[PDB]
Amino acid sequence: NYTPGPGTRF
Amino acid sequence: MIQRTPKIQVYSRHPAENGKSNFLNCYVSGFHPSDIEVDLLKNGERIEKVEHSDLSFSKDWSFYLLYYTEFTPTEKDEYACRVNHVTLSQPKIVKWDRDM
Amino acid sequence: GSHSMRYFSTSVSRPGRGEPRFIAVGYVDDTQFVRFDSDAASQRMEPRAPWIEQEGPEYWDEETGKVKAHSQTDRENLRIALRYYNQSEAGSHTLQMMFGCDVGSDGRFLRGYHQYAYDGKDYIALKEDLRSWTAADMAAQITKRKWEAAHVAEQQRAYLEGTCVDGLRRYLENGKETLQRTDPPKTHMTHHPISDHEATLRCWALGFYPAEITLTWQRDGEDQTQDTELVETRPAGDGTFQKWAAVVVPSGEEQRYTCHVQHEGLPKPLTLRW
Repeated sequence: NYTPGPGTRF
Repeated sequence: MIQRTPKIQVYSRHPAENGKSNFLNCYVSGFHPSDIEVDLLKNGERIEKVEHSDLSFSKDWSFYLLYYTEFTPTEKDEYACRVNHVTLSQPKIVKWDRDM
Repeated sequence: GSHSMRYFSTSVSRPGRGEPRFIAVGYVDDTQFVRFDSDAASQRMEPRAPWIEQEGPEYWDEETGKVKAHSQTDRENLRIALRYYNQSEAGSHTLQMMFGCDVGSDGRFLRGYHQYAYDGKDYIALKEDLRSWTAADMAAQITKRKWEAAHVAEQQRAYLEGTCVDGLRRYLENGKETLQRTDPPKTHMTHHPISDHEATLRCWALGFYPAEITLTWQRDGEDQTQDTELVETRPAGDGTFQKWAAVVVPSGEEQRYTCHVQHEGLPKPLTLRW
């Protein structure tokens, strides 16, 4: 299973 | 930025038996950046139906790829892979040796 | 033994030729099982192992959703990095990410990962405690402060000890004939005369799984590294791996040498003698 969101930007 | 030269191996899936179906592999590993070109060669000419694995990388972030084709080795047919990458001054050719 | 699940992603910018290409792959131990390529027509996560094909449509939708969102994030991250470093828009850059988890031999969580590299060098990584970050430079320090404020560590930790582990356990069971097998190395030796004075002994390991292996030459019991050639472990294409190790031997001294093989599929290390 892939990591869920949300992604946080650099 | 950073650059790493590919390690190149060309080899068969199974020990070579003349006249018997096999797979010819070219494994390129430990390189960076990811753009790389590989041909498999039969008697100096490009083999057409070459496939490759999905781009992946190792613990040190360096990339690796397997290029492969079905082939039938014979006593006299000459096989090779040819590799180009930004780190190489010219395409590098490595002849297939059934014993490495 | 222990097992791991890993996702590896690569984003490469291509100035003047459109948006960056994003490729992600998923692995259980040394077995690939999914891929996504932003350049491909499907625009879906795709199966790359037989045992994953039994997952239903909701799996494929949700996994595609997550990896597409990643692709967009890393596209943004490539732009952010350029600005942080004040690098030219005319140059191509690479952003790589790795995440996943290890479990032990009875399926308990062992370790989790979440890290990035920019142009082949570590940028930022979740430390083993899953509570704090290591930043490689002043640019990653900015990212570190942001991720600290946003509580990214605890969000990823919940994933890594929860969903990551559950999925890995599920895959290990569904692909148990594939994934929970060990394939011991088939071993042999070949001889190659160099001159009247020298010959090469090559020690082979073939058809083994997983890829982790050790091959050592000894002379008279002494660990021999001087005059040994060792190739990188290479995939056979059929799910198994190959490796060899060679030594140049004074003609007639072949019997002094032993090849030593260690692998998880071997109950005891092997010693081979010509």
